[PDB]
Amino acid sequence: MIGLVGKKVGMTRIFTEDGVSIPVTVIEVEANRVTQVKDLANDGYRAIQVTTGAKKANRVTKPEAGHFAKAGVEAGRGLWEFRLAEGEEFTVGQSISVELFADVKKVDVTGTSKGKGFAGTVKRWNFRTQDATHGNSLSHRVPGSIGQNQTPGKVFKGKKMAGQMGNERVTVQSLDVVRVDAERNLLLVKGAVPGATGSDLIVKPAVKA
Amino acid sequence: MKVRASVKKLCRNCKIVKRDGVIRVICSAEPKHKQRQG
Amino acid sequence: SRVAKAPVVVPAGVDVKINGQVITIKGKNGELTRTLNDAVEVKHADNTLTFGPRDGYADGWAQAGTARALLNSMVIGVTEGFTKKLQLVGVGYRAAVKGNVINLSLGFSHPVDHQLPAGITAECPTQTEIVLKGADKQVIGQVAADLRAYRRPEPYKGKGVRYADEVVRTKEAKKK
Amino acid sequence: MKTFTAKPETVKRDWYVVDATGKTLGRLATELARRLRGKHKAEYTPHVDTGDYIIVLNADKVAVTGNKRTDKVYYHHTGHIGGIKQATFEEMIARRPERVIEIAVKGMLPKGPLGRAMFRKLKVYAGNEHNHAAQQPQVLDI
RNA sequence: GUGAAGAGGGAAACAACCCAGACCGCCAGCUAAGGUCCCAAAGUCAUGGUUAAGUGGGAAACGAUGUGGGAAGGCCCAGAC
RNA sequence: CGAUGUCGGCUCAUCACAUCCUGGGGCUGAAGUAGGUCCCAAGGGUAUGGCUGUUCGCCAUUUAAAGUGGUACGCGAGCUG
RNA sequence: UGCUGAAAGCAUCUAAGCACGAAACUUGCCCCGAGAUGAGUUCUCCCUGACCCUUUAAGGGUCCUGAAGGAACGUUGAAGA
Repeated sequence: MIGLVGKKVGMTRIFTEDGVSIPVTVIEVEANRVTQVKDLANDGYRAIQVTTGAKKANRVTKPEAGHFAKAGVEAGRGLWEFRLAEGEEFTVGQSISVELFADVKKVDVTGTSKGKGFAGTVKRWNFRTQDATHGNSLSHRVPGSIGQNQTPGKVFKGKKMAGQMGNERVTVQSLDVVRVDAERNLLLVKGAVPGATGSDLIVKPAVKA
Repeated sequence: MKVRASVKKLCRNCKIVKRDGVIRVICSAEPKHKQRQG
Repeated sequence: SRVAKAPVVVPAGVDVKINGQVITIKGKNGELTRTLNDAVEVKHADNTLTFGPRDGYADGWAQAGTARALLNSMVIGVTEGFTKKLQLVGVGYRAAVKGNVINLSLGFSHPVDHQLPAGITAECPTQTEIVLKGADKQVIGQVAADLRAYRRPEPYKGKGVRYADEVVRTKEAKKK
Repeated sequence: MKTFTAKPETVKRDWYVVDATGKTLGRLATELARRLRGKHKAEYTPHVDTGDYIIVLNADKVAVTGNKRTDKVYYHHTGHIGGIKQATFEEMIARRPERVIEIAVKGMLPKGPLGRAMFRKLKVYAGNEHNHAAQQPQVLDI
């Protein structure tokens, strides 16, 4: 089905009754409220665009405010879009709550991971370090060789070298949802999800079987 | 079966058939006589 | 050639419709319809069915022969029908029919359920016989080949789903 | 005097619609390449795009002879190393048949900036209708 | 014989292979090798065959009811295969 | 030859398939288990140590397996020496 | 591996037709992605003045206006050379 947009609140644990600690991530999922519905007859695909949270009145621009004003909804902190599953139906301005996950049993959580900046190939690609002694001259963490010789005389595409690690979309699949709390607007999933605390998540039901 | 480049009738029940541009020897008596690729 | 030259004698009460290349034959057993090759010209001529090579095509004789035999089978498939008979050799091999699903117990860790297609009706007079009947010949040949294909006749003992007419040749172990 | 040269500001060029049902791929392709160069016009000039706009339609219904329906293989390499990627003719007709006619014509047209400009005039569709009713394409029976 | 010391056209590209030997000029004609569906000048020419393998567009001993042609021969409507 | 650094180790690969494992299958002198042999298959995977400068090899103990080759016997403006 | 089936009155998985069939192939899963110059789609927001000149054109210039928004600046960040 569709998913909901959360916010990574942090991690805790949930002691079970038989004494098994479960590492959970707390995801506050407020009222995701639908701002646009997309049909084949106008867009070629069925999908809903939701917003969540709240934004300052002076910080939302006039394009954006006109969009949310047409939808008849309070401006949120962003717009996201979920593809619909052929028998689902939503209306504009409809609110969607964490209660949707009261049946789902296992979810997939998509966020932007923590940006580690320009990372070298030992951090980035798990290259193995060369000797730390035994003669080695200024080449301890360096990548080694990068290709062959006259044949090809080029470095191939997607050679693993150093550069920006982190700060990109990653999806963690098949996380066990531990609690759905409709009162406090919370979703407790088992495990770590991507992102620092306060980062926006996207929690969908698991597509894997 | 036997992929050879000379396929032959080893028995009197063996039978040469061309399937999909491939010469084959189909036997009914002995399945060891089944051959391909002549 | 020698097959295409002999005419198909169509018996009474059998409906033959020649819509160009499409041939519909409907008798007492069911409507059954083919579409011949373009190299076959078929002519009724009020009594029988006659098959000839359409002029301008190289292998048309060969094609004509096939059309012949196919329609011959179709005539039997609207008059008497075709019947394959399979038997299950092995300790604890079971066959049953629920609706048109053949349940089979063939020494597996999971039940076998073969869905028969539309035109075919199987029976089981015994636990170790499947007598299946139908109108189209390749379809019951197909289905009998599938049921055989679940557990093929093992060579040393004979255990498997065999045809009732087919002989299964056996052999002994290596030594002793 | 000097030999006439067509001037690309003043080239008049027409719109043609061609139904590609049951045509042979290379033989249609060669006729389209001739019409898109402008080789059929007496004002042909090798550095001026003088050709016509052709709307090919029913591109998924194009025919090939022999076993080329299954044996004709379209290779391309992706730039990444082991990136040799093949696709037979029927796989291409299933995925995008426009690519079949467009690959053929593109390989028959001169390579270079001009022949890219010549290929921009070919408009291929997999169906029977086109958006270009405003340009009034007359039916080129070829 | 050519290259060396020889350009030009052809063989994709290719000293030495095929055609041919450049005094200069010309937005003139005819040709050689090689070619005429499109890139790319010129036959998607005419008549009669052959192959379906993309053979054409690598590769042998050897294998094979692929297929077109030719000359014979055994049996055969006292009925052959 | 007005310089194209040449074994081995390390780091980092990459392609071929004449396949070591895993996957499909035919024959078996294939009862089962385990095999032998041949066809298909390149997705991914495909040891740690003693000795030796060694590649190799022998040995020890693993492993589903410890593939065979090409890549300047890949890789010294990347390291060692 | 077959089913039906002739050429070859039999046989035959193939020539017409039909069904299975593997980690390879195309998808399914994850990420990038309209410079996809073939530059796409959808929603929303903003701008509704006069007047001269000429070799009268998607031409040049003067005055009045300066929107949506962006950029700069600052406080900065689990973003960052």
